[PDB]
Amino acid sequence: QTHAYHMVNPSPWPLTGALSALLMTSGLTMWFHFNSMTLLMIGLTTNMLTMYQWWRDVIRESTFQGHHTPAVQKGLRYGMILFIISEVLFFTGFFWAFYHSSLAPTPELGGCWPPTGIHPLNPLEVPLLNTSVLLASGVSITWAHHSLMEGDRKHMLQALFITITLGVYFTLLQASEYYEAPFTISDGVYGSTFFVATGFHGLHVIIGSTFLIVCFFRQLKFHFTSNHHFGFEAAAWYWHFVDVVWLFLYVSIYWWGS
Amino acid sequence: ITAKPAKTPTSPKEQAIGLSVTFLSFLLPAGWVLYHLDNY
Amino acid sequence: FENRVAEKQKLFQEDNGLPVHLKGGATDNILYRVTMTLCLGGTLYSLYCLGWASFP
Amino acid sequence: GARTWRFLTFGLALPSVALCTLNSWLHSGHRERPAFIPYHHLRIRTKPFSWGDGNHTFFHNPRVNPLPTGYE
Amino acid sequence: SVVKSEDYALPSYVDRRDYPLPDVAHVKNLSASQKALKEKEKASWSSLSIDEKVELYRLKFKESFAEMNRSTNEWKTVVGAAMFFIGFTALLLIWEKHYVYGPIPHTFEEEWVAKQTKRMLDMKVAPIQGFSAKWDYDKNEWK
Amino acid sequence: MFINRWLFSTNHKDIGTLYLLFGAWAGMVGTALSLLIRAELGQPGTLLGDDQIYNVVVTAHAFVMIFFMVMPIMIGGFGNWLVPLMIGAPDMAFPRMNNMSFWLLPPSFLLLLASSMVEAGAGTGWTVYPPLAGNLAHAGASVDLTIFSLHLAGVSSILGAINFITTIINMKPPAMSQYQTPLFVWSVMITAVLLLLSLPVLAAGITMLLTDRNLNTTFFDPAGGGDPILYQHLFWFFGHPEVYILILPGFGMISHIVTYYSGKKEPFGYMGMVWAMMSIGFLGFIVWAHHMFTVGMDVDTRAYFTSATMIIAIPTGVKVFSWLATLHGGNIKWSPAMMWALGFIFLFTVGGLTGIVLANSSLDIVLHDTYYVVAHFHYVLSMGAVFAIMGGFVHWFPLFSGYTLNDTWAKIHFAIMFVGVNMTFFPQHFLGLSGMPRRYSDYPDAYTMWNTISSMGSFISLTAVMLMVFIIWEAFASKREVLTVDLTTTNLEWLNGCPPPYHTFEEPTYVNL
Amino acid sequence: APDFHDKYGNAVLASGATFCVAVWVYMATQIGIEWNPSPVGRVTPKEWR
Amino acid sequence: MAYPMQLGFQDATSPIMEELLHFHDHTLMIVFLISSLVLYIISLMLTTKLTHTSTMDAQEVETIWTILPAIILILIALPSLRILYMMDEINNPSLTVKTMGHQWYWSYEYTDYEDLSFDSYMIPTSELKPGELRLLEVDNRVVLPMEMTIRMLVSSEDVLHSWAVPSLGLKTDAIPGRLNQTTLMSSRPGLYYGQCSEICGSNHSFMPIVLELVPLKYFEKWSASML
Amino acid sequence: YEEGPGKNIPFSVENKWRLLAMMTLFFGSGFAAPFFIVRHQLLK
Ligand code: HEA
Ligand code: HEA
Ligand SMILES: CCCCC/C=C\C/C=C/C/C=C\C/C=C\CCCC(=O)O[C@H](COC(=O)CCCCCCCCCCCCCCCCC)COP(=O)(O)OCCN
Ligand SMILES: CCCCCC/C=C\CCCCCCCCCC(=O)O[C@H](COC(=O)CCCCCCCCCCCCCCC)COP(=O)(O)OC[C@@H](O)CO
Ligand SMILES: CCCCCCCCCCO[C@@H]1O[C@H](CO)[C@@H](O[C@H]2O[C@H](CO)[C@@H](O)[C@H](O)[C@H]2O)[C@H](O)[C@H]1O
Ligand SMILES: CCCCCCCCCCO[C@@H]1O[C@H](CO)[C@@H](O[C@H]2O[C@H](CO)[C@@H](O)[C@H](O)[C@H]2O)[C@H](O)[C@H]1O
Ligand SMILES: C[C@H](CCC(=O)O)[C@H]1CC[C@H]2[C@@H]3[C@H](O)C[C@@H]4C[C@H](O)CC[C@]4(C)[C@H]3C[C@H](O)[C@]12C
Ligand code: NA
Repeated sequence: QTHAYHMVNPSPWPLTGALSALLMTSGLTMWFHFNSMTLLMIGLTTNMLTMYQWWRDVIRESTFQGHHTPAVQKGLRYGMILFIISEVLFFTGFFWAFYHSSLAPTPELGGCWPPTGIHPLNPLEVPLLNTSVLLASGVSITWAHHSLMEGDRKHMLQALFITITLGVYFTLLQASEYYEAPFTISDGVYGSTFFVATGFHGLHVIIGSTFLIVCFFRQLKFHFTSNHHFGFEAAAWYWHFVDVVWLFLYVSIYWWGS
Repeated sequence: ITAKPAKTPTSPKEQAIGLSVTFLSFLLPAGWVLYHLDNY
Repeated sequence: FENRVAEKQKLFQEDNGLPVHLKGGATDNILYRVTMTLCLGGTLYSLYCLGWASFP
Repeated sequence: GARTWRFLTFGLALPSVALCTLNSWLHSGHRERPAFIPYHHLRIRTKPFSWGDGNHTFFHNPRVNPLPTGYE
Repeated sequence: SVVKSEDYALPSYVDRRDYPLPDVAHVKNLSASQKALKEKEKASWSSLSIDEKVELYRLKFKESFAEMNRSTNEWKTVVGAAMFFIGFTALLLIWEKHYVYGPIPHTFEEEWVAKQTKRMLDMKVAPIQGFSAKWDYDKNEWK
Repeated sequence: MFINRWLFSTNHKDIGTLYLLFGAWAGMVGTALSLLIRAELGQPGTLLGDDQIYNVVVTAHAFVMIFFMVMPIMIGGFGNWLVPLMIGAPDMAFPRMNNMSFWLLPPSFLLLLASSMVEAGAGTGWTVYPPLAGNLAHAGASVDLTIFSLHLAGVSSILGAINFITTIINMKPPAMSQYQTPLFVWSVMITAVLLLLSLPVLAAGITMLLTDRNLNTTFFDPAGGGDPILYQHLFWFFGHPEVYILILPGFGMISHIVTYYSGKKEPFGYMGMVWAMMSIGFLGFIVWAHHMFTVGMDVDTRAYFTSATMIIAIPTGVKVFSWLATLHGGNIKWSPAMMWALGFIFLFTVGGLTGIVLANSSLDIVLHDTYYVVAHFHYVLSMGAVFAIMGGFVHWFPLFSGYTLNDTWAKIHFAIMFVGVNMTFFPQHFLGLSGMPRRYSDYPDAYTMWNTISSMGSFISLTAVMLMVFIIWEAFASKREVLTVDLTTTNLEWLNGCPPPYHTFEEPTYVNL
Repeated sequence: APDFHDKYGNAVLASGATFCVAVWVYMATQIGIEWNPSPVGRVTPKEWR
Repeated sequence: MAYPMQLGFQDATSPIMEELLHFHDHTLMIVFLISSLVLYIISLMLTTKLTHTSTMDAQEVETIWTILPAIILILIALPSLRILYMMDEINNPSLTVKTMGHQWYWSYEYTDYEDLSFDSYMIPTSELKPGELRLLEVDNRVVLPMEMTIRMLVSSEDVLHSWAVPSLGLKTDAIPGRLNQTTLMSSRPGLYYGQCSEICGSNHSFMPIVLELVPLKYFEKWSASML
Repeated sequence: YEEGPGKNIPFSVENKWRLLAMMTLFFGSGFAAPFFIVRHQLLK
């Protein structure tokens, strides 16, 4: 070849991924309707195996084999940006549901928001702490990025460790707030909007935290150069996305919706 | 477009067989179901 | 820790015709066999479940 | 530079988290739960949940989450 | 002039009325007599016979404009075959009527339709244009 | 070697071939469902004696035609085969993720056929509106299996959209601007942007329906303060973009076919064609509530959605007139693909014009949920998408296969299909104007004549489908190998021969500034 | 040299047209299809009450 | 109701339906002309051996084929919106009637004065009286006063339905938890038929609507006799 | 991998009669499926 693009070795992971999607969806069906978790647990397992092997192979292709030319890295930049846009439009649907319900509360609710019998969380207590935590993690990840660009291994690791610790603190605080909440997902459209929107956000925080932990171990193993570290860039972009979604949830559901 | 003559020419008789088999593959199973609807 | 990236570069560039998903050695083959066995076995089980669920 | 972002991390961001941790800490402790009222727009049960006895939410807290029939 | 699959990247011959002078000659290889004819072509064309002039044309080109532009009888095959397969479709519809469809409802019986028609006229269904408009209430018949 | 090649592919051509095979199989399923619909309606009374089953057949017909026939063929099949070739790229940006977009579709289809086999099926309409689609009126697994089918199809198309946008932006020759890419490539990029933005909103909405059915949420349940109308907004915010997604790659193929068989080097008004597709894509996001003119929305909202909808006719008209201006002065080759394209221009125009009638909310009150809507979308969507697919298939079959079709058989096929679809759908306009509802298993006796004719038309199109399978068999049976293709100087996809080698553009094109 | 269309086109057009008309006329008129045309100018209304 | 071999709309029973017929006539003339012009231009482009295959300048002609369509859309939109705003305009109803959709029948409530309500089911085909219409008759018709402005309020007690009467220009979705308003005014006595117009499950085809329009005095006595 | 006409496909075109059988089964199974699903639902 005399172009700069990557001809990928034939791979089984697309098929194992597609089959893991069949097993997770048929498994959710089997759990919701036939009182059984077996297919779902097989699907989750094959999904995790597929993700591990596929992204392992991308590291092999890039760090170990050198296939990530500038042209290839440019494509991955576009891919990650487009993926994030699709996730923004997914959350947009949940915000639309929330505004639809809260701006025109029906008679079943008492014709008010919050509904009769709903006691919202105080947005100045744990929700404000969660806001400080994710904003702080946006600062620490920026420190990590500049440390890596400046060639500073120790400070990159310290900054990224702080960022991960804050993501874990957010997750533990949210878990505690779920347990302590006096309302549930079954508490009408208030509970529905609150838990589905914050729940998908929580899942994205766990995914982003996992991505940062992958970057932490890759950094420990010297994979990143001061100029070439797209996995870290992508993890940082994703983490900023999770921050921004939180700020919109905080203002919309916790504060304005209280 | 230009093309070579057929490597394995399909005569009029061969075409009638292929067309007949193709039509029967669509018509017989559906026909069996629709004929037996009353029974179902 | 020490930087052992050069040793992994040599391993994954070896001229042995292996595709990248197997080029780490025998552990890759085992993890592949486990993954594909669970996927194909799970898929056959999902078809059995459809057969069961298709009748009252 | 890295030096400036570390300065912001330790000098503004983590102090903010410590202050909000203090604020949350001070306002912790259980509030008195409200009288149970079996409102029809709450404690929705259109299908049993796929775990437990079908009537408990996933992160059910007996202290603050009444069932459709009231507190446990 | 045998054209080969392995030739796809080379300049090729076409007969197209919008591309009258193609990129290559129809005939690239010349016999002894064809070589002599190409040497004769370097002298006065008045000295070429009609046969030599045609042979020069057929070395350069495959089909003439008249040949490449000719009309065909293909339309007869296409229209006839289409009408055959549309006729075959009516066999399928006969089969469906005989073996799949049972009786239609009793509301299509002649006497039902005669009574229903009167009732539609009594309720003045579409009295401006569509239906009762076409009945003469004075003469008790269709206009 | 077979498993490595066909199950583990990282090759844009072989993946495109998998999509074309999948879409052709899906089209046979969707056609059988359509014939069951028309058999139920072909005489007054009941055929199946089970209107739940009728409703399941109608629902499945739409999902199969849209998600398993048109999108896989246009985007997965033509897009994968042609886009890299038309920009001189060596493959897609993400050649391994591309294979997962493909392999998600067999499981998606399996979930849909599971939905029809368990309980009493999902007899919801392809809209899946609650509360009919909820856990009371559709208790049991069928609707959940339908939702999960849509989740997997959605992931397939979102990842494919990321692939196409990245490929088209990043993998052109460095000298080639976006304004030197062919119109088919534009049509795929714009379709991909619509997919990227619309499918996540569908995903959110059907996920809400899933939680309403299984986790005691009440997004759409007024008992909890929810609203069935919210589902309709989320669905149609996706669903109007989706109808443009279904036609845009067809517009791209029509531009190429009309150019080619007119003997032209280029389509008329290239930048107007780009402008028109981007304008249709944009306007396609601001019109959705024309699917909701009878739900009780405010008069000023109706006036806005009427007006915004009608604007789409302006860019669309530029494309129709530009196709006519491409024919103008052509050395017309009356190939079967040209006939498909000419049929497309006319039938698409008729359906687009009945769309403009429907855009008028006052008239839509009387036409909504009638056969007039069914007639509109079987013209623009059903015939427009199918005619563009058949045109593209007969035009590019010799590129993909290396073999030629019998042109006389292909012209016979076209002629039968043209008669069948017009006999089937033209009378549905009369049924709609005269008030016959859609999604009915039987009709008042007055509607018998047009239903009878419609159902007879359906059988003529069946004869065309059976002949198409024979015509493909006869091409592979006879093995007439391609020699020369005209106009390669303005059709790069042909310049590597028929079929092109597994790896093309290993050495990229040379394009200077 | 005469092709398929020169040899058979006349016969294909004549036979296809004849067959198509004959079978559609038989299907439309001889097998009990109820077309339910307009009663206007056709049906004598009859007392129903 | 529709009649056999019908091509167009049912004859107008209400002034708004009259308006919709004249608007449809105007719009259909435009659809015919544009369809016909495209087919004619196709045929014109395809019927000459004369050729011009060099690059053609687009900008002058693109002005015509944007401006002329814009003018045509304005000529459709103006009368379209005039009718939209006429239907919406304040008419002062004399009577309010509610209809509730159910799987699979309509209920009606006339509660301005007394508690009048009843259920309205399709007449089974096997029970039709001679001359009656298959799939269209009901046991209990919606009796209403003719030549009077009536407010219809539409809702549902289960899934979505849609309350339609084509000859009066009416179609209003029936949504649980929502009370949708429309206005009805018949210029004539008689029987006016419609059919459920949102898929509501297995008997969607079999829950019709029959309005019976009579003088006020007959409506008042019918109302009293239905308590 | 094999290149060229009849080799860039996951099915064999070596024998036109085996191909007819394969295409019959392929397209026929898709067209038949909805009839057999209707039969299945009727028989419950
Ligand atoms: C290929 C798919 C496709 C395409 C491209 C379109 C294109 C259009 N559609 Fe259609 N539509 C559907 C598929 C499609 N639609 C489907 C599937 C449904 C039903 C969904 C369901 O309910 O299941 C539907 C339903 C639908 C409705 C809802 C009706 C109802 O349910 O009551 C409306 C309302 O306005 C609408 C309008 C339009 C308009 C104005 C266009 C415009 O984009 C058309 C523009 C084109 C032209 C106008 C023709 C060419 C132009 C000229 C020659 C220029 C000159 C013209 C003028 C000046 C007018 N369509
Ligand atoms: C792309 C979309 C598409 C296509 C192609 C079709 C094709 C057909 N459809 Fe329709 N249909 C819909 C989308 C489509 N449909 C939708 C969205 C609905 C609404 C569902 C609902 O209400 O919820 C619907 C509803 C619908 C109804 C209304 C049902 C009701 O309201 O109760 C009817 C009635 O006659 C009908 C008939 C047909 C017929 C006879 C065909 C065809 O038989 C016409 C002929 C076309 C073909 C036979 C296709 C051929 C193509 C292939 C075989 C692919 C070949 C592949 C390659 C060459 C690679 N369909
Ligand atoms: C620390 C927070 C992080 C979240 C992790 C916790 C839970 C599992 C995963 C969460 C994923 C996110 C959202 C899924 C929907 C619902 C969960 C919402 C968050 C949550 O956890 O909600 C809980 C309910 O969980 C329930 O029902 C449990 C439901 C469990 C099964 C979920 C069903 C999966 C849904 C399918 C997903 C579809 C994805 C589509 C992708 C798009 C493709 C195009 C709240 O508990 P509660 O007792 O009601 O109230 C508290 C009272 N003290
Ligand atoms: C408990 C929850 C369970 C749910 C399952 C999901 C859970 C966790 C998933 C976490 C994501 C981890 C992703 C790890 C990616 C590792 C590979 C990587 O980062 O690869 C990099 C390329 O990036 C690339 O492919 C970029 C790859 C981007 C991928 C990430 C996108 C997020 C994934 C979301 C998954 C589903 C979410 C949907 C939710 C509805 C490699 O290039 P460099 O870094 O430049 O290195 C090269 C240099 O060494 C040369 O000098
Ligand atoms: C929408 C797609 C369908 C279009 C219509 C299909 C056209 C008909 C194809 C023929 O189908 C066959 O018809 C036979 C009858 O003619 C059936 O035999 C049935 O009837 C015979 C005669 O009574 C018996 O001898 C057989 O046992 C019995 O199965 C047979 O089963 C069925 O396969
Ligand atoms: C790599 C190969 C892939 C692995 C394939 C795994 C196949 C084996 C699955 C075991 O099957 C299980 O059998 C149980 C019955 O014995 C079911 O119990 C469930 O159904 C019971 C019915 O008795 C109930 O008690 C409960 O709901 C529950 O225990 C359960 O659903 C089901 O999954
Ligand atoms: C000693 C070691 C050196 C790393 C190296 O050069 O290989 C240091 C450098 C950065 C350190 C990490 C970071 O300083 C941040 C964390 C600090 C905690 O106190 C221990 C874990 C923690 C995650 C550290 C683990 C370990 O001690 C690291 C990795
Ligand atoms: Na019927």
